[PDB]
Amino acid sequence: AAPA
Amino acid sequence: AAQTNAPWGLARISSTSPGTSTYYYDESAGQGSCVYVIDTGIEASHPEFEGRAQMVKTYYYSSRDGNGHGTHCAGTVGSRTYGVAKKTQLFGVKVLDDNGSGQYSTIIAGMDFVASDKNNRNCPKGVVASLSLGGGYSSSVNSAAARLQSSGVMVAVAAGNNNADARNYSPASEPSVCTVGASDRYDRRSSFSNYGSVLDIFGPGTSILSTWIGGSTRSISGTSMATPHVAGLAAYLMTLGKTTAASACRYIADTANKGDLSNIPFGTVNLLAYNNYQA
Ligand SMILES: [Ca+2]
Repeated sequence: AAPA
Repeated sequence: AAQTNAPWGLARISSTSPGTSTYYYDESAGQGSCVYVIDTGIEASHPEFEGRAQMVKTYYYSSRDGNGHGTHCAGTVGSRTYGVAKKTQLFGVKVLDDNGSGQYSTIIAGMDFVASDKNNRNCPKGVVASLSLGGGYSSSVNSAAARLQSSGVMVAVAAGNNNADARNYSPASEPSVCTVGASDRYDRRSSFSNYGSVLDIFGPGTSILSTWIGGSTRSISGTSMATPHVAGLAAYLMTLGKTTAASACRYIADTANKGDLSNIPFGTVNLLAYNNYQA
């Protein structure tokens, strides 16, 4: 994942 | 209580209409409840947290947010000035690195962690988890979120900023959780916001003022920003006794402002988080  | 000259998002959430400036809310302010922030960590010493925040777990070399993402989200949850539930407890879970990257096994580990850790916390009014991250579809990630939700925690997840159907992104695509889209000042779907039937509700995600690292503040945009408004809202309603972890997401949609959003494609809900406050 990655941040949103 | 009433917060004058509040950030637009907080105001929006306590109004039936866009364009106001006051944030009306009950003084109880989500006290007695807990919000897990699963991101880049929290800058716990930030004066805005008044000492109500703390890091509980890292998956890296440090427990500090050298990114900002998590600290921003936590603020929207329950910081004095910028948050929904001003008297809640915050716990930081660092699943993402300072570069904002994170492998799926770590995010799954962080979720199981939360489901266990909550048992040794004092959170009488309930527990919430706010997850402003995502990636491509993954069943294991989804299943991790489901487990979390089933364990008795209000799970709220960002829909993503691909301006696509969220069904191809995780954990946004897990139906059991509370997938949150983003909106702007003018009651428009944020242009980057993902959409689709799996969405449960919208919140303010464009140009949101919040806490930042080095005791600062910053405006940024995203479904990450919307997610916390909802988690903060659930925390808030839980302390008031209106709903429970299991049914919070449903409750929030039943009680939402309906039909006000624009740029909402067929098949997506037109539902805007709303606290229904009345003095
Ligand atoms: Ca759902």
